[PDB]
Amino acid sequence: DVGVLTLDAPAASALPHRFRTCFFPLTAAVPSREGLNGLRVSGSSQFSLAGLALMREQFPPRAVIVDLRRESHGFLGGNAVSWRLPDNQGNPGRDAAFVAEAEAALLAAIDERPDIVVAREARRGGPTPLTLGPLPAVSEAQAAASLGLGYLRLAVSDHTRPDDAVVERFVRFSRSLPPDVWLHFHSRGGAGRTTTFMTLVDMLRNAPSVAFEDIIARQKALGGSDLAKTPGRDALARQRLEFLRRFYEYARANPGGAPLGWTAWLAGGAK
Amino acid sequence: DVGVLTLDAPAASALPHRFRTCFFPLTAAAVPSREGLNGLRVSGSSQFSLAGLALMREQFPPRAVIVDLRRESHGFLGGNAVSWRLPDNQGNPGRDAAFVAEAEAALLAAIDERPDIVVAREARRGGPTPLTLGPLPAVSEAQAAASLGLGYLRLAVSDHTRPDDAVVERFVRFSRSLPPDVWLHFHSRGGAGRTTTFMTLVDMLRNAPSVAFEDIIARQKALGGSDLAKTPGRDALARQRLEFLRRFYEYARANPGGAPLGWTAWLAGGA
Amino acid sequence: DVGVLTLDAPAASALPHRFRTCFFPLTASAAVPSREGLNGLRVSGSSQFSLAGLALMREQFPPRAVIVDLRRESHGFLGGNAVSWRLPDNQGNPGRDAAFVAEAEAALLAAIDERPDIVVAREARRGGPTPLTLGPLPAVSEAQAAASLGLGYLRLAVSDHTRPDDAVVERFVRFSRSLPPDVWLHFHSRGGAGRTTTFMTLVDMLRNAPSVAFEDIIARQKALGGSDLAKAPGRDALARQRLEFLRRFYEYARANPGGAPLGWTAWLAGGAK
Amino acid sequence: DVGVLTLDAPAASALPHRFRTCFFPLTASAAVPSREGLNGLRVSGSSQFSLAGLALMREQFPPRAVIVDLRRESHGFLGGNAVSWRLPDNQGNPGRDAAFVAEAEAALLAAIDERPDIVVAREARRGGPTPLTLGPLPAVSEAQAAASLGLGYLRLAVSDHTRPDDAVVERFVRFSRSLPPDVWLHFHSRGGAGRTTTFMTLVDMLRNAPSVAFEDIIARQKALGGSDLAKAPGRDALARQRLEFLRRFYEYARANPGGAPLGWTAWLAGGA
Ligand SMILES: O=P(O)(O)O[C@H]1[C@H](OP(=O)(O)O)[C@@H](OP(=O)(O)O)[C@H](OP(=O)(O)O)[C@@H](OP(=O)(O)O)[C@H]1OP(=O)(O)O
Ligand SMILES: O=P(O)(O)O[C@H]1[C@H](OP(=O)(O)O)[C@@H](OP(=O)(O)O)[C@H](OP(=O)(O)O)[C@@H](OP(=O)(O)O)[C@H]1OP(=O)(O)O
Ligand SMILES: O=P(O)(O)O[C@H]1[C@H](OP(=O)(O)O)[C@@H](OP(=O)(O)O)[C@H](OP(=O)(O)O)[C@@H](OP(=O)(O)O)[C@H]1OP(=O)(O)O
Ligand SMILES: O=P(O)(O)O[C@H]1[C@H](OP(=O)(O)O)[C@@H](OP(=O)(O)O)[C@H](OP(=O)(O)O)[C@@H](OP(=O)(O)O)[C@H]1OP(=O)(O)O
Repeated sequence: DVGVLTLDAPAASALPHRFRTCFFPLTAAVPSREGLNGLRVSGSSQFSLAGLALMREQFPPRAVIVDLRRESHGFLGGNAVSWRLPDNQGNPGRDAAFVAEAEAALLAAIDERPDIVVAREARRGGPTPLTLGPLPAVSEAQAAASLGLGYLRLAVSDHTRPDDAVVERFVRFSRSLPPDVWLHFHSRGGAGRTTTFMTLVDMLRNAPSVAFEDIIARQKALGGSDLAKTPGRDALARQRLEFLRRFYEYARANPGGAPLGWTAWLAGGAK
Repeated sequence: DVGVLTLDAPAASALPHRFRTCFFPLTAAAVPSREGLNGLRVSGSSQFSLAGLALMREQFPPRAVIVDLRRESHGFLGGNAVSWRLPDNQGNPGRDAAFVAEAEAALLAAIDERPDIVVAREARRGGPTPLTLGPLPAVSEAQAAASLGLGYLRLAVSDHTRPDDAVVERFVRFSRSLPPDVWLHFHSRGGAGRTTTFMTLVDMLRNAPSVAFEDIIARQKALGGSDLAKTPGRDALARQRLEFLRRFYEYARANPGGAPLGWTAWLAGGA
Repeated sequence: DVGVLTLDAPAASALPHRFRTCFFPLTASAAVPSREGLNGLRVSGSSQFSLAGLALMREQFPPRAVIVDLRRESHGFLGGNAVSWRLPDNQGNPGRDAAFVAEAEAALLAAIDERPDIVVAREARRGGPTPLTLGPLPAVSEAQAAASLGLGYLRLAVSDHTRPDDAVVERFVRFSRSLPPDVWLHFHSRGGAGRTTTFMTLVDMLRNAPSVAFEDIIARQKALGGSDLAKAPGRDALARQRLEFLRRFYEYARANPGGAPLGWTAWLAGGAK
Repeated sequence: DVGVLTLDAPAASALPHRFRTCFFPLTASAAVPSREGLNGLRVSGSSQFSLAGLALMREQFPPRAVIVDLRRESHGFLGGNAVSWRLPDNQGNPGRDAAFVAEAEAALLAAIDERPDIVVAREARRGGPTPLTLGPLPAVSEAQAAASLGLGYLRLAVSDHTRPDDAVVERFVRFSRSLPPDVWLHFHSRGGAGRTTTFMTLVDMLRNAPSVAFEDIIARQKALGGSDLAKAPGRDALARQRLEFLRRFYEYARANPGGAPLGWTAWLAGGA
């Protein structure tokens, strides 16, 4: 069971939903803004190919698309499509290396073939399905490269916090970035997963100087979701908020991911 | 048998060997035609260290892409570029980039942050005594490129060998999808056969209708590449490669820039 | 009379007031105007920035970005502080083009470069009314400030509270036509309102006038964070002259998409169609 | 006397003569000079370019690149053609700074903008001796040409065949110190030889003087494609004056790496 091939964003869509950068205005009470503008971070929902090209017009030099979707996905023509299991829990427990190979085979099987049936939710032009093809099927990694943009894949399950291995890899990644690299995160809807990692970036820089509640509140006011909003989905949201509180303390004791990493800090009892 | 872990370039290495751009001077033989060469938006080199990549980035234009042509599994252990070398460097034989990416990911994971990792060294790279390294971070080149805000494309080409038809097909489609501002930097292990082959393909896709086959081959050598016209096992592969380049030249003359027909579609029209 | 040396933005200021890009959200006043063609304009605007503010904006500027300075008045930077020479109604270098202004302000900046006891006036809104005494500090033009960051720079002398002269409109239309598809324009004036919003509107019209109503372009440039160009008799006369100009330029842009085939002066010479 | 309007580069010209970056190979004359610190200078140079030539060079320019125009003589573009106003020995705007030059050349360009029958002289090396008759064509400064491509622009008025004035050196050192680590400088003059190589050398010294010998820096800037700053009594005196200045700047850069803690003129005050 590889899931139902489903539409994420039609080829005709432009700027993806929930697009925002750390320079956007805050929509309210209003939390502290200290250290927000300088984070070199933005986020959005899943984009079409045209939407990516549009965003690139305002991307700075040396920008990176950080794909947070553990589920297999890609592009059929300009259409962003994905393979949806129940609760969108594709490739459960799999890392980005496994996911990349699995979704590559799925995309290869629909490349330049007619009569590809793509399901559509009501919010995305449904409920009637969309029949497409023959069209080129490509991964988002290649889509990003075709525009001269960096690409990093981190497998995060929908509605779920990132695994400890994903957090460790991202913190190490963040430390390695030259000062001029810009990160654009995205998930499917640009809400939970996207807002979580924009928050991690915010904490890695500002946790020593900005309150936990202000970071969570301002990432919402920027256009993200409310990570402080917390049975199945509620429990995952509670688990996520607990992780964010624990990561906040980590970032306070290890500004910018140093001197200790995430897993090393946990192994030492979070001293 | 996954091969011997071998050094490609030590962390201390700077600009990789055989680095050149389409703007470099031509070193003569008679000097070939230069029509259409400067405007190709292409460069090439041998395998680089992390420091070497960062140095090259200082002179990369906006929206630059690292095109990794190595079918063999490789990556970075610290700043050191390392690879798993089978006999004749024929790792992952017959495998595509999706298979290679996952296979090398596991290999890199097995040496990540571990002490006493023995890295073989050829005489030309400081050998025959090996290097004992660790604990050091092991990362794929995909992540190394992303950490600098650079694009990354992986195409699995066997050392000493032409690219498979499927690889050619994928690259021509990739080439057609590039906006006019995207820059491609190819590299292999030595920056000779495979690197020069693909710089030649880019040259032909733009200039085959107006520049002679022999001038393209000769000027890619004069830029700092290898001589693809120089052609028992290796000699047969070199002949196969040269014959392929002659066919692609014919394709590119009849289909400027890879249109209207693709590579495999064009092949179907043969006698 | 060269005017009073006045503070535009203190060195400690970060993101300049009224900063917005064509990707920013629209705040309605009235229904939200049409968004067709807005995101793709490759344009942003702001008020006068400090040096630190320019470096901050650069973090989000795309490659090949241009700082378009619309200030006819002489101005520059003393250290990180943005300063200018303000005549009554801020009408410095009246009727002068960018070439004249550049040389004039260059000498003014030279006279305060690395010298102590430079008295800079401050309006209440910019930390006043008490003055600011600075120095010794480096005095540089904005042209050099932009170059020091690898940013393009274009100077167009537009008077405060006033439309751009025909010669300025012609020069900008030609400039616009010459831009490769990847060049980004960031306009700024002193307050990032009238003059900045006028030129963001010109950019908007040059692309969208054939497909978007005049009122929608004016309203959405306001909703982006600019001023209301459709909103003190002498001041009102200039605003009326400006709106009349924008209506005439709209017709120009409808007949000559993107500034072609005819330029602004040629279109006017032909009797507007 | 504002000089003869002369062609620098025709519109059809592509990559300018003597184009090179600090990543280019070194051509030996003598042993190959030291390469330490050369690749990381973020610097390039060339002769005067046409508009098409600038667009071509931009294809390989990194982000945040700056065109540094070292020409004290008035010049600009008539269409795609690079043109200039040449006085005897190309000594236009003698003793004038960039602020004066920019306004003077702006008026000269305005006087030929969109006018027919503009006569542009041509030297033998540039298709002469017969002149070009052009127009109507748009006349723009190089400042605007760079801006139209999203490239930075800095003007430093240096006389042909001559070292930079102390005030120009002071301004450039201050400019260099103010650059973020990602800014790239592309110098150019008319021929990309004396003046261009001089400032590529100044950049080299500001970074590497403490660790690289004076003779290696001079020799490698030539081997990169520049001219020989160590190589007509009047011209010889200027070249000797220029080499002496380069020796003093080398000592300044050794004692003040990167232009700090002392500036150029402040350092000169400490002499005997
Ligand atoms: O893509 P959308 O139609 O906008 O749906 C989103 C998306 O969920 P899906 O992937 O199932 O579509 C969000 O998740 P991410 O892809 O950004 O990670 C999710 O966020 P949470 O998992 O945190 O709940 C969000 O839910 P919410 O609105 O509660 O933030 C939900 O939107 P809807 O609930 O409106 O469907
Ligand atoms: O990396 P190097 O030590 O510089 O060796 C290179 C490299 O071969 P290896 O990968 O085995 O090292 C070249 O291949 P690419 O990685 O660039 O594809 C190969 O080129 P060919 O495939 O055309 O043989 C070239 O050989 P040649 O000199 O014939 O160009 C060979 O150099 P050596 O013969 O000195 O080992
Ligand atoms: O700089 P500010 O303190 O923010 O004041 C601005 C600024 O006026 P000044 O240049 O005199 O400071 C605007 O002008 P620009 O520099 O952007 O061209 C002007 O716009 P107008 O010239 O069109 O009147 C605007 O006025 P408004 O908000 O009506 O657009 C006015 O703001 P205040 O009226 O609040 O002083
Ligand atoms: O443009 P070119 O025809 O190539 O001439 C150049 C140019 O002189 P002109 O400005 O008169 O043309 C050089 O000066 P720059 O513009 O680069 O500053 C000059 O260098 P010097 O000022 O050091 O004399 C150089 O002379 P040389 O090559 O001897 O260094 C000379 O080239 P030619 O000597 O071949 O005429």
